[PDB]
Amino acid sequence: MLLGSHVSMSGKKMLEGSAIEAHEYGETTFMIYTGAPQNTRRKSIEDLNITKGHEVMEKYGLSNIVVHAPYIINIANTTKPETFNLGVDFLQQEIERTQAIGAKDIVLHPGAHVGAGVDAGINKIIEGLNEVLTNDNNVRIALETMAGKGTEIGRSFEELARIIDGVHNNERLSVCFDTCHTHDAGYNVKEDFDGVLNEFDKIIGVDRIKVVHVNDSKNDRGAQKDRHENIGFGYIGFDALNYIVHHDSFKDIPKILETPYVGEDKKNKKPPYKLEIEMLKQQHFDPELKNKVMQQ
Ligand SMILES: [Fe+3]
Ligand SMILES: [Fe+3]
Ligand SMILES: [Zn+2]
Repeated sequence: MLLGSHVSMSGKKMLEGSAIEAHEYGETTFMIYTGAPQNTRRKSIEDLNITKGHEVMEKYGLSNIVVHAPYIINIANTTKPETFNLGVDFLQQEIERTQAIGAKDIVLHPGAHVGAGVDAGINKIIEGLNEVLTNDNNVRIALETMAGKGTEIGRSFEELARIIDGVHNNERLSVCFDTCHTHDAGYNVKEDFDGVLNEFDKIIGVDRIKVVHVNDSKNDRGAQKDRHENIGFGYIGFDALNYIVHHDSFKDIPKILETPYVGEDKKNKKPPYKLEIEMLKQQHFDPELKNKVMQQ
């Protein structure tokens, strides 16, 4: 079972710390940002501490790890050229970092059209990806399914297919399927997950899903709000998320929790991943999970 979470990529230990943390939570894979998720500031490849990170991954049975690009990348931005240019430059550097880390995919939010409209934004993403994937290398960009909050592009499989169709080196594209995002966009992942996969197979191809993000939602189907919830405590629920986690279509695809920390206040937030993974491995919902996460 290839199941883990977002983990830290910080401090002196960098990737070694990621691997230690993933093992702490009983993971077999994990996802990192290559630095702060909120910016493009990054340490040198040497300071990512990759050789030691790989040694700890080998010791603890961690494989198939994932990189996520910072959430501030917006290569759909048609009216702020410094933002577009920074996104292109950053992603070229991220591909080099990711090759060194040994992840197959960089998860990328396609972007936000910020009032220029979907057509202009998709054309801009295509332009940016054509700049980024010009260089040869096998790391893929995994376009994330998005909730459709604000001016996000990627709320439908059709929007993702338009980007894939426009990019020249489109073999270097994959998809990251996020259960919260697809639910919030309106896909019936709770009660018709196989129907959602069949729609995905028609439009894109399920073989292109190279990362799965496993998140419940604080909102009902179609709400377009993108507020993650702990596994089984939201509007998708345990049975549906457990079904997705164990689904044969995803057997050799890393599954990554991005669920919220639990705490009595923001100074006491604790990670839920260890207990969520235990629950998913047992295939039995634990109503006490939030109470127990706070007690860790
Ligand atoms: Fe994301
Ligand atoms: Fe996600
Ligand atoms: Zn989200």
